Parts: sequence; structure tokens; C-alpha cells
Amino acid sequence: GHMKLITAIVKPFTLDDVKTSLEDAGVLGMTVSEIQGYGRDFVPKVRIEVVVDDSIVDKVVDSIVRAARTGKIGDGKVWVSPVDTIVRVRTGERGHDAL
Amino acid sequence: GHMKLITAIVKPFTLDDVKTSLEDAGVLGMTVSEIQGYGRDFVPKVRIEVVVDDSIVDKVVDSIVRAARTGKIGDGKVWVSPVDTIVRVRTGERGHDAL
Amino acid sequence: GHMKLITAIVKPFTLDDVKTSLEDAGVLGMTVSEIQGYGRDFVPKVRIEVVVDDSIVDKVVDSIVRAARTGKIGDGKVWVSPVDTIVRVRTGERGHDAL
Repeated sequence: GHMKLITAIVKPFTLDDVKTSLEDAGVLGMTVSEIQGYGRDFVPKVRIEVVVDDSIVDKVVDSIVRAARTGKIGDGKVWVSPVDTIVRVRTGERGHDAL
Repeated sequence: GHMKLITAIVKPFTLDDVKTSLEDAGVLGMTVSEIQGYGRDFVPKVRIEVVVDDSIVDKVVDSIVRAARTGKIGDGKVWVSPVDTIVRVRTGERGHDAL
Repeated sequence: GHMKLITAIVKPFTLDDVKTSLEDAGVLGMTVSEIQGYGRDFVPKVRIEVVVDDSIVDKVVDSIVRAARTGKIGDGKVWVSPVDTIVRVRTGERGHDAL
């Protein structure tokens, strides 16, 4: 309903900076996956995902963008998509309790 | 329209159990990808995805959660997101025919 | 709003053909990830993602399907899902400027 997935495709060396920015803002539950995207033909990148309430989606996106920017080609993209429902596996908590 | 993507981020050793639970319930077409998430700092996890009709989304989510739960930290998350359209590559079947 | 994510799970040897089809049609920004799906039990596949305006989503899906088809089991799936917002990291461009 109010839940959003943020997907960031960014350079691998920006991971610590993005993670720090998320954790400092109390944004928990990030995952990271390997991915290939255009750069200086493909270069290795990382796919960072978090699920957040829409109240913070704008500032979280901006924080990721700021932390991942180098000003060079291949810096990547950040997009937002709807999440209908979310469940925390361990507890069975749903919605905002699962965040 | 009525189509949903289920994404489950779960511990790698739960894969067979989740797969069995899906296949027993006639939920076909699962994919698996490598992913890293918080656990006992990141631990290896797996990303399991299926596309289903919304008629079964709730019970499929619950079946995955039950199969992947250990009661320990890092058990992961399951979320649902909308799918506008789906096409089976081999046949060009769309919508419910592609499920 | 009008933005869509196309996700294609296809056989790895079709990557060049899909990439060529996308680039020839001026569809930029594709990413590729490793994935496992059903085939001749799992076989290696690739996950190809692009973000496009909904004006071209149908023809882009069809172009990917045509390029990835072999007529054999395991050819994969292509699905479409909504994208609320997108930002190009390097520039901070949003929406259609980030495409």
C-alpha cells in the first residue's frame, strides 16, 4: 500500500558508503546482489535493495544517489517500485512490522 | 492485472524445502539467484521468485515463509509486487497462459 | 507513472541477440544478472532488465521474446512491472530524462 522497493544499480566501490548512509538513517534490511551494466560494454556493478515506507522513499533515494555519485559514466540508476505486502520470515510480522 | 511477483530472500539451505512446497502446490516457474543479506554484516542468501495469480498469492507467501523459517536471525523476507503482463518466451503465451 | 521495468529471464547464449535488438531500437541502460531457472532441475539463465516508457513497452517485450526464442523448453519468461520513479545517479536526472 504505502510500501516501496528501492533498487539501486551502482558501482561496487560505493557499497560501504551507501550502506553507511542507509544505516545512519535507520534504514534496515538492505540486500546486495551482483549485476553487470554499461560502463568504461559491461562493467561489474551491485544491485542494492531496500523496502521502505513511502514517507521516506524520496530522501532514501536521494541519500543513495549522493553516496553513489562519482560524476563519471556508469554511475548507475536508482528506481522505485510498489510493494503490495511484505512478511518478515522469522516472526511472520507483516507490513510496517516487517520493515 | 491480477498477476503478482513473489520475491523471497531466504537462507540457502531452505531452497529444497521452498521448491518442494511450491511444486507440491502446482506453483511452477520458480527462479533462484544469489544474494547477500544481514545475518550472523552479510551472509549468503538466495532470491526465489515466482509469478502467480492473485488468487493464490497469500497462501504461496505463507507456504514459503513456513518452509524457510528457522526462528533465527537472518531468516529473510518475502514480498509481493504487481506484474502488469507476462509472456512465455517459447510459445508467446500471455497472462494466465504464461503462468 | 508511465515508466515500466521489463525483466527477461532467458538462455545465456541469447544475450548478444537481445542486446543487439535493444540497442538497434535505441533502448539503452540494460543490465544483466546471473539466475537459475527450469530447463533441460535448474539450468543457468540470465536476467535482463530495462526501464522504458510505456509507449514502447509492448514492442520491446516482443523484440526480446523474438530474439530469445529457440522453440525449446527453458526459453524463459518476460514480464512487465510498474516503476514509480527513476533517477540517473551521475546527473540526478529524473523520469524521462533518466531513461
